Amino acid sequence: ALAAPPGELTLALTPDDKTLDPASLDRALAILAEHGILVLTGMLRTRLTDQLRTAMLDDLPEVLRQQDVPTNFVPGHVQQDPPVRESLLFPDVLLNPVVYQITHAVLGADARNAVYSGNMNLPGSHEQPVHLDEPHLWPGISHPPYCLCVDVPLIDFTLENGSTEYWPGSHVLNPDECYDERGCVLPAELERRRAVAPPVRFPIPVGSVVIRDGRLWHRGVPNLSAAPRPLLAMTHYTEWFDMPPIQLPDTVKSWVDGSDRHTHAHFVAGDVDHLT
Ligand SMILES: O=C(O)CCC(=O)C(=O)O
Ligand code: NI
Repeated sequence: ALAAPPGELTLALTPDDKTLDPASLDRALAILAEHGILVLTGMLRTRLTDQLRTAMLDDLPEVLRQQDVPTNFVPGHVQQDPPVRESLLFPDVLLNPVVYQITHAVLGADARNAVYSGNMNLPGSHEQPVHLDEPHLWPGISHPPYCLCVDVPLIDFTLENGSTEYWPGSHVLNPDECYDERGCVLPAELERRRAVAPPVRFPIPVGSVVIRDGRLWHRGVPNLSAAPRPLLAMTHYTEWFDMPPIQLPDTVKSWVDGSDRHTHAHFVAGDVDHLT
């Protein structure tokens, strides 16, 4: 069992950091290319993560009383969008300068955030199948990344409370017939890969940001704690990948639209209802 994020996957920052120096950026990109997952510690202030955590835990009962509770593959892995109220939309979360420095370098200047969602891992949750969140664009072809998932733990993630299992280096694998229509990896392909490069699982302190290739094999695992484990999820895509826009209140248009940190957004005159 690991006690901390492995050194080879990790870059240590403070929330004051606005940009990586050239050497740090080179290393961030080398890690994303080789391993397909990068852990940035010390990115977000406690004041932001506290507010987002409280809001998602406060919203969980409304999510659980819906007619169809939207669940990811297996019981206890709940899809939950964080609020898009103006008071809970933070530039350092939506438009993080370090995150976009990395995504611009990997995916290009016109890369755009097209997801503002989240994952509530409930006490007694089941084991998700190993999957990729975004597919390879053609079967049996090696191609560069077109998307980067940006994961924001809203509490300390532990081995106990369902820190995500990640398969380092799996993002470049695209063998024939190995992914089903749900993006699940065939068990035979998992066992082949496990012999060459086994999965890792590690604690991630709140205030960290995980950047990973959208094609990285991973799985939610059981939350064996007494408390729901909230994750806030964003995904940066090349400009040419079709995605529906994020609905945002036109009250944040002033700072979201016209940034060189692009968001695929539709600005709405009223309130936006994130749960329905
Ligand atoms: O919340 C997690 O740790 C994993 C969830 C997941 O990977 C998914 O639902 O696609
Ligand atoms: Ni997933």
